[PDB]
Amino acid sequence: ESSMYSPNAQYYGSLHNTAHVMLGRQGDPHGKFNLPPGVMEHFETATRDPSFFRLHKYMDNIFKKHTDSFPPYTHDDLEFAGMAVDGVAIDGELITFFDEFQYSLINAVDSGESIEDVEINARVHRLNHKEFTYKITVSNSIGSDHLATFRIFLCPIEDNNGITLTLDKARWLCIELDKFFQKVPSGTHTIHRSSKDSSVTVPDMPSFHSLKEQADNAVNGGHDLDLSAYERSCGIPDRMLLPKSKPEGMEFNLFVAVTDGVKDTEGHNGDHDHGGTHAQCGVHGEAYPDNRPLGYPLERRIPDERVFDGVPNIKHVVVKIVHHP
Amino acid sequence: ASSTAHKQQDINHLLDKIYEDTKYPDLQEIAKNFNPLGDTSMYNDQGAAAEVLMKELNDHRLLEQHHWYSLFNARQREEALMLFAVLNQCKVWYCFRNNAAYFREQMNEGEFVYALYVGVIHSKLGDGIVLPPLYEITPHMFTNSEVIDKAYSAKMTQKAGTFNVSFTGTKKNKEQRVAYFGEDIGMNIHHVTWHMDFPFWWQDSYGNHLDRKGELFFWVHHQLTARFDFERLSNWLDPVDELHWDRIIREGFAPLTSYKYGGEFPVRPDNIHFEDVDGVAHVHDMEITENRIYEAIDHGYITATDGHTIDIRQPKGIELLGDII
Ligand SMILES: *[C@@H]1O[C@H](CO)[C@@H](O)[C@H](O)[C@H]1NC(C)=O
Ligand SMILES: [Cu+2]
Ligand SMILES: [Cu+2]
Ligand SMILES: [Mg+2]
Ligand SMILES: [Mg+2]
Ligand SMILES: [Mg+2]
Ligand SMILES: [Mg+2]
Ligand SMILES: [O]
Ligand SMILES: [O]
Repeated sequence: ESSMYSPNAQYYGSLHNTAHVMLGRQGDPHGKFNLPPGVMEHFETATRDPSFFRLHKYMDNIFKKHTDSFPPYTHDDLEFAGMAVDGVAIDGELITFFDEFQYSLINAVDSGESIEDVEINARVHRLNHKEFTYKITVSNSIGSDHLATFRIFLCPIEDNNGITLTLDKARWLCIELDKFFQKVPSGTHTIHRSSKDSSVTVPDMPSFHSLKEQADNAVNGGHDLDLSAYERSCGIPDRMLLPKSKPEGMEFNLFVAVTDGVKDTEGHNGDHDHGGTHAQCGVHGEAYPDNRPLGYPLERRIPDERVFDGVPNIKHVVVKIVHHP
Repeated sequence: ASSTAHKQQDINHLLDKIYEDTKYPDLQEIAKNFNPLGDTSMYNDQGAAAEVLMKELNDHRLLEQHHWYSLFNARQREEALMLFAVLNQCKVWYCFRNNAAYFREQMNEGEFVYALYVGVIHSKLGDGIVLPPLYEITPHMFTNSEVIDKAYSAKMTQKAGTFNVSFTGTKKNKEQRVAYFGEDIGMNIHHVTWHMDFPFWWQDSYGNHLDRKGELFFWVHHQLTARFDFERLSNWLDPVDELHWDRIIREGFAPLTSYKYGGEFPVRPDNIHFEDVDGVAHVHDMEITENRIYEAIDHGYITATDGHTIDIRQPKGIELLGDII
């Protein structure tokens, strides 16, 4: 990155952070023009720049050489004994669209001494999607109910040239859609999971105006302020859960891995509240609740798809996403 | 005979008219009749260095007289150091003087001058001797070709004269603004004498240790660099850039100087990339060497031949770096 956890910054330096600055300053690399830092030199702005993603794919491939170095998982590595994913389905169509969102620009303008404010807003078009529900039918043939981790990814089927991807060629392109822990009772049952409850996403933030209104009303009235329903600001926006896709529709693989929750959450309790954004943002003030490597079970090479196809607790199905322009 | 007067006179005579057979009859007699192998008790090494050099001479393996000499040439340096090694083992002045007279007439003049200088500097027998300035012993190495040609013309016409030197280049060449620094004859004597006092070929088996040599190597060259940049600042120029093996050397050079034997010194064009030098190194070898030195610096240790660490996070570290650089 590097962080202050680095055991040896004198030798390994700070590749990623220095690269942000190197790229950010390429419009004035020697300081001759008195230009300020580039958008790459702020986390507020860095993803605006196309080169952000070329830099971060470069970095991602460094990590990938490490994750590719381990032995591929075996059947016995992956099998959650007695747990079968019988079916994966979605209630509701997968549809994306653009809608409108407003925020205030008042803090950006200069206020006169004893002249009144005026409302000044920006209106942006943002991606969004309709709500839907996963229906994951699992058969628990162990003699008792068992905690399970449900891991949900969206994976490409074909590339931009229309070439069908192998699982090994798809896995590093998959995007995480959800991760949750749930007790699976003995027998066959369909687990229902709302898109709105994804542990990858969080809602749009409440406005400054709304926070002022609520705090002022509580302080002025002597009432307690309860903002506990508000989620953290770390997490993919709910509205961006799905890729835009195309008006004509695109097909993707919806990948579901159901893994041993007692093992995955050992030491972190499978009954405890892990918040709304634990997949990538962790749990505020707590250890990370999933002991598995980030990306499990897609983070190792899969040279032989037969291994995954023979694991009953893994299943993928084709879904279609349509963009409504 | 060991008095400072006689030792100084002997050295003066040995260095007089160095490109011709000695014109001093007493040195002529020694060169004809002295046997370096004739009394091993003359030497602190029981005569070994004299045997080594005489074998090279008797096998006709030494560089001919009237030929260019470069201290950076491995074989020519080895030959000069064979004579140094003999002089360095002499117990008494007559051994030193007689070997110098003997080998003056047998060995290349550049090797001989080098060996005699470092022999005087590094032998207690040399104490009290003042070495003549090399710009009068080998004036070609300190005098541009035009002035040498006027000296040749003065000799051809048997007419005494004094000729003005007036710096290389033209006024169109901004680098000429600071030619008075690196072309100053005393600055060049400073530089050659530092390296004679602190030679990279020194081994403590020659008799004593050269304290902090590697750190003094860093410091004397740091000061040459910083002093040159002060002349540039004095003359409305920017500081020098640093060399890079993969980047152009912007500023070329036409020495307009010649060897006594070997021809004119070669010119380097402006704005050239480094090329591999046959028999020396590839440019890429220089980059790898640089990388390995920076690896030691950033590790905080030098790696020994058997792999163990040599700590440089201590005051001697800069000296050890000078040793390896
Ligand atoms: C050489 O320099 C001296 C003193 O600077 C001067 O008197 C003399 O005329 C010069 N000779 C030539 C040929 O310029
Ligand atoms: Cu980054
Ligand atoms: Cu030097
Ligand atoms: Mg959430
Ligand atoms: Mg299998
Ligand atoms: Mg001769
Ligand atoms: Mg080399
Ligand atoms: O980033
Ligand atoms: O970052």
